[PDB]
Amino acid sequence: MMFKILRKERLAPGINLFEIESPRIAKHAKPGQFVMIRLHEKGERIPLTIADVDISKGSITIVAQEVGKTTRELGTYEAGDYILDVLGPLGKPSHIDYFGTVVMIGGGVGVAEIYPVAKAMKEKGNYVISILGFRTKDLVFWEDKLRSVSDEVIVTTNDGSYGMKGFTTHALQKLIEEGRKIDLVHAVGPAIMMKAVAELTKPYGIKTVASLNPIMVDGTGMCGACRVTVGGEVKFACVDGPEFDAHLVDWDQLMNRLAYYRDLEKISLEKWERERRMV
Amino acid sequence: PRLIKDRVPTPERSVGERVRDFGEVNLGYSWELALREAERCLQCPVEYAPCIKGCPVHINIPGFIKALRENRDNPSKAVREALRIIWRDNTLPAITGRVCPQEEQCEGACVVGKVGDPINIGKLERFVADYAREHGIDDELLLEEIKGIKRNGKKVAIIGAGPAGLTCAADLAKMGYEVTIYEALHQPGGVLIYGIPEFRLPKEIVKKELENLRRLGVKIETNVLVGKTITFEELREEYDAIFIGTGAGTPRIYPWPGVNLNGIYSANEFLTRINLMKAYKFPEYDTPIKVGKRVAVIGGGNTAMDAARSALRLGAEVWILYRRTRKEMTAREEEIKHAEEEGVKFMFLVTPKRFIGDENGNLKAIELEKMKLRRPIPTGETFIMEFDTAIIAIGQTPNKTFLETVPGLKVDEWGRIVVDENLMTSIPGVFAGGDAIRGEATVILAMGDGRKAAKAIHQYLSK
Ligand SMILES: Cc1cc2nc3c(=O)[nH]c(=O)nc-3n(C[C@H](O)[C@H](O)[C@H](O)COP(=O)(O)OP(=O)(O)OC[C@H]3O[C@@H](n4cnc5c(N)ncnc54)[C@H](O)[C@@H]3O)c2cc1C
Ligand SMILES: Cc1cc2nc3c(=O)[nH]c(=O)nc-3n(C[C@H](O)[C@H](O)[C@H](O)COP(=O)(O)OP(=O)(O)OC[C@H]3O[C@@H](n4cnc5c(N)ncnc54)[C@H](O)[C@@H]3O)c2cc1C
Ligand code: SF4
Ligand code: SF4
Ligand code: FES
Ligand SMILES: [Mg+2]
Repeated sequence: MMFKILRKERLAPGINLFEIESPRIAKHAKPGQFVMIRLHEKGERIPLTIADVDISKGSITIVAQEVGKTTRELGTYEAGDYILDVLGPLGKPSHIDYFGTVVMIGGGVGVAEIYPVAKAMKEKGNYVISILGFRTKDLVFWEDKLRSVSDEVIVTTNDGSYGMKGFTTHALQKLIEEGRKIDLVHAVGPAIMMKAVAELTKPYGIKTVASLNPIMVDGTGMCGACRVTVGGEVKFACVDGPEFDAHLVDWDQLMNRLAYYRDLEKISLEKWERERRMV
Repeated sequence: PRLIKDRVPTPERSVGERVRDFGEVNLGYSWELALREAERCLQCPVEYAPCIKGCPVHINIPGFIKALRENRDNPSKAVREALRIIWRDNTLPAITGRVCPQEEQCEGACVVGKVGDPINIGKLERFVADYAREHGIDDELLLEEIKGIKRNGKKVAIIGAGPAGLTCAADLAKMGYEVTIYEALHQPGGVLIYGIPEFRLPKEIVKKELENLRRLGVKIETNVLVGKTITFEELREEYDAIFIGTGAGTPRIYPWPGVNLNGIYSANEFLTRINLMKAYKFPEYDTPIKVGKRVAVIGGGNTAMDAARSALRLGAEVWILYRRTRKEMTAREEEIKHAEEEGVKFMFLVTPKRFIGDENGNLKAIELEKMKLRRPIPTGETFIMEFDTAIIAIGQTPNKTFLETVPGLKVDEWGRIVVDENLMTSIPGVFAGGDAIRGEATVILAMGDGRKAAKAIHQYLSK
């Protein structure tokens, strides 16, 4: 009928973890895959990554950052509330082989998204360096969790309030300039961050994979809402990805397409806030 | 015989009213009008009536019409007997009477259409089903069927909840099977729910079929993408047979330069946002949709007409840009006329060369190639036409992602599942039908395939 919320955890301001009862998805989910959710009958469908699974509990875990109407409304949900629709696991699993040294880069909520991939890379015998990017100290989360599946962790804050000062890319550029051996870079975060990572590694010829985050509706290949240009060819991220070779992605097109509904997104958020002012 | 050559018209809402909403345009017959139209039928013998041969499932059209005429003074009995006859061959008459391209089927074959207007068979079938639904007469006939069910203890899985899968499931349930339908989207109905808009197929008609399936004891599991959520091998282990009704739900997108500019939608995305997500009610509903002042719809089938008329209801000036001639359009003639009435503009013998953007990556114009007539070929002449939005509606095809994951399943080069004379696939015990075996086709063919596959499954499991 619907999907029970087993547990909710506030990981940082605006970053909410939900453990959801879904034995089918837990049984089949692999690192890198995602779900579409819809909260209620008037809601929209949105994609969220499967950040963890617990087969013994028949559960999956998603971590949703509050960025607009649907994720703000989701952030109010409690354990024992229900998510009306959860479709998964979607997308192609991350490709896990022995590469050598893998640098996993998570920006913001991308830190939750990279955890299952980092864990799978480590289990395959890779040397794993995880770069975690946050805006400021109070947004830092899952440092210990990522350390548990990494050989090295580098935490960055834009303002230097915790860890290394600067962007994810500053930490990565430091590793490159030190001459560290790097066989693969995986980036998950805001499109602006993934573009910046791709542009930094391209001159060095370092293989770089990004998990793309375009607009999605059905998430099953029916519509092309999620389309991207990769190596000059149109691909649908929900079925052909969402991971692609970052050096072949048209980043400016992806960012253009992600901005298209900005005015309507604002109208919807403003309506929700306006209608809950009285108390 | 003497022929009454003019059809009894069905009332329709005014253009000015109906372009302000997504409500049904054609209001259908009343009892008095339906009986008058039925009286025009010449009652050709069933063994040769050309309308019957033109109906893809060969409904006894003169028979159900006669049931109306013989009960002029008892509309409830008339409709009950007519619907009983129709249901011998068709599970979905409220839908097919609305959406069949009858001019290519029953009505195009009707004798009266050679000298005048053919019998309005679709609207009579629709009337029978609608009147029955409004008065509980269909429920009476369904309960009569349910009384006759003898459970047989065997389980069948249906993949996909479009007309093929819904129809197969109902027939299998009537035969005593325990049926589960698995559906990837959050609501069943397939194209009936996300593709065809409410202004010609009201959602209550589809919801009625889901209520019937509930009463028949069919289980429906939404949010199950077979191949991902549950594997095909897991279904084969759990079920005695499987029917694949997964449709042709991938958009055909030609590699035009600029096709990823903002404001360009596939028809599937545009229509799913409108119909399934109710984006025309934004922000009451949360899914947005954006149309500019001028919309181009590329194509000439029902999908194109539905996208164009939806965009017009969102306030745009709308153009159909079609690569062939008017006579070659494949949309239902009735809906092409409705689109003309509602103000859709039409341009023929044109096809896009490229889409042109502005600095922000938004669509600004389309460079069009002129065509001449046998396939159309470009004349070499091109011109640029300004547009804010474009909707691509040049056809759909099956999802090869799903199909390649099904172990042992033979599929042709167009993505159609290969089946034998019993609709059985290359995997024994796995059957398929509808758009999954035909490519894009019709609702009535998907319904017919679901019934044929249910009979084949019964034969296979009974032997
Ligand atoms: C494959 C995939 C996996 C994702 N995983 C996660 C995750 O694990 N955690 C997380 O916090 N976020 C994730 N996202 C992003 C998430 O989908 C969006 O942040 C969310 O849809 C925002 O919706 P909203 O209504 O809260 O805000 P809105 O105002 O609707 O949107 C705000 C921003 O989100 C983007 N967005 C809007 N609508 C959509 C849509 N339908 N699909 C995708 N992006 C959209 C826009 O670019 C916009 O800048 C993922 C996106 C994709 C494509
Ligand atoms: C816009 C549009 C307008 C149309 N108008 C008309 C008309 O006026 N008249 C007419 O006769 N025909 C029309 N058609 C064609 C008609 O709708 C189809 O021929 C008919 O719907 C086919 O039904 P089906 O069940 O075989 O396929 P579908 O209805 O596509 O059934 C597939 C369904 O199963 C589900 N599914 C698919 N794959 C999977 C999977 N791997 N796992 C789980 N679930 C899955 C999907 O949710 C989908 O809804 C139209 C089609 C379109 C797109
Ligand atoms: S089903 Fe389609 S074709 Fe057969 S009768 Fe009803 S309308 Fe005419
Ligand atoms: S053909 Fe036209 S007239 Fe002859 S039976 Fe069928 S409908 Fe009635
Ligand atoms: S979102 Fe519909 S195709 Fe990927
Ligand atoms: Mg939103």
